[PDB]
Amino acid sequence: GHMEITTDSLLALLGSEKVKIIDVRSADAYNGWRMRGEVRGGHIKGAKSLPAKWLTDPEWLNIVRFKQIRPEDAIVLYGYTPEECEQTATRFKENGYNNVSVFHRFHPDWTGNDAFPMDRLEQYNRLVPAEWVNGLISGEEIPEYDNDTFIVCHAHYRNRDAYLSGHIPGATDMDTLALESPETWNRRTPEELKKALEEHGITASTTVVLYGKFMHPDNADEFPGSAAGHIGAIRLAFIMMYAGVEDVRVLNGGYQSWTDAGFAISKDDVPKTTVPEFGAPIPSRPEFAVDIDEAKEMLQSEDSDLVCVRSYPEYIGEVSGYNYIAAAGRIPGAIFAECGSDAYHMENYRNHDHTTREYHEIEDIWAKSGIIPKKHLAFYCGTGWRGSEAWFNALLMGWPRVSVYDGGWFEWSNDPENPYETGVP
Ligand SMILES: C[N+](C)(C)[C@@H](Cc1cnc[nH]1)C(=O)O
Ligand SMILES: [Cl-]
Ligand SMILES: [Cl-]
Ligand SMILES: [Cl-]
Ligand code: NA
Repeated sequence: GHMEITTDSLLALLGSEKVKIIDVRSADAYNGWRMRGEVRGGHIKGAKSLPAKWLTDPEWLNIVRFKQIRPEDAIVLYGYTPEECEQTATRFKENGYNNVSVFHRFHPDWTGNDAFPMDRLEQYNRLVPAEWVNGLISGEEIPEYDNDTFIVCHAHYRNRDAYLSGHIPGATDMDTLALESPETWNRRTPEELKKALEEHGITASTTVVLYGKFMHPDNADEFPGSAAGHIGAIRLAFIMMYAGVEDVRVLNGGYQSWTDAGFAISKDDVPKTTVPEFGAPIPSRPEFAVDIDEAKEMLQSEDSDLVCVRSYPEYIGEVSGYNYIAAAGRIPGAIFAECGSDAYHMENYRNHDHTTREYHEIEDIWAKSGIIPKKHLAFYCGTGWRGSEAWFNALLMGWPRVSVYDGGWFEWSNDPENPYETGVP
C-alpha cells in the first residue's frame, strides 16, 4: 500500500530542501556500525535518524516535530529491510503526513555500491552498541575489535547500589572518586591514576568498555550525581583516554540500552582482578586536558575557544547549579552550549533513550555559535562531567583539537580575582 521510491528517483532527490530521508534503523547502525555485516556502514548522505523502536514511546510525534520534520515535506523512509519501515510509514500517515515513501534498496544496493553517497560518525567504533558488548563478554567474533584483553566498567558516584541493583554480567564498578579528587574535582595525579587503574584491573593495552545507569537525578537531593551514572561513565572515559588507555569504548545509551536489547543482567558483587602494572606513561594524551592557565590563553586567541556546557540558570548566574558550589556566574568569553534542564541532565545532547543525539544535529547547533573543528576547543562545565560528555561527542566526530577544561566554573570561581559575568547576555 505504501509508496515506493526507486534508487534513481532518490539519487535525483539528494540535496533538495523539501525532501527528508529518515533512517529507521538504530542509532548505532546510523552512526556507522555494520549491524548486518554490510560492506559499508552508516546512513544515506543527508539522512536523519529516527529509530523504529521509538514508535513504542508516546513522545514519538514530539521527537519528529522537534527534528523539524513537517507534513509539507516528502518523507523517504529506509532501513535494512523495507518491511522494517512499514510501521513507521503507517504512523506518519496517521499523523497528517501524506507524502510518505519507502526506499526498498538500501541494503545491499546502496551499502555495497560505493558510488552511492554515505555518511557516518568518523569515530563510531568508540560508541559501541549493546550487541557488541554482549558479543565481547561472550568471546564471539565482533567487528571493530582486534584486542585480546577487555574489561567492562560500571561507573557511579558514591553509589555501589547502582552497580548492585543490576549490572552487565562480569562487569566491575568504579566509583568516580577513584579517578577525580573531591578537593579540586579535577582529574587525579598520575601516581593516583596509576594505582587506581591498576587496582581495577585496567592496563593501557586493555579495552575498557564504560557505561553508567541513569536513575533519574533530582536537583534537591544530597548527591544527585549518584543517579547520573552515564555522564560519569563518559567522564571516566575522558580521564582514562587522557591517562593512556588506547581502546576506550562507551555503551551508547548506558545501562538502559543493555536491558532494552533483551539481555539479562547480574547482581553479583564481582571482585576486582588487579593487574600489576598500567604499562604506559600517565598521561600519554596530555592534549585532552586543559587547565585554568591554558584556558585563559584560549579565551584571548581567535584560534581557540572554551565551550560552556552548563544549564541556562547557571549561565545567567541565577544559581550555581550545585549544592557544593557557592558562586553563581559564568566565565567571560566562553561560547555557551546549553546542556539541558539542570546540571544532571543532557537533553540537548541525548535522545529520550539516553543515546547520543544525532551527531548531525549537534554539529549544526555548534556551528551556529562558532563551535567548529577548525579551532582548539576545551569544553567545560561546573566540574567537568557535562563538559566531558560534549567533548566525547566532538571526539566521535573526529575533530582534531578537542579538550576538556577540567577546572571549570568551580576552579574559576575559587579565585576571587578571576572575572565573571552575570544576568542575561
Ligand atoms: C563532581 N561531582 C561528582 C560532585 C558532580 C558530578 C556531576 C554530575 N553532573 C554534573 N556534574 C556532582 O555530582 O554534582
Ligand atoms: Cl537531502
Ligand atoms: Cl546519566
Ligand atoms: Cl561558565
Ligand atoms: Na575537574
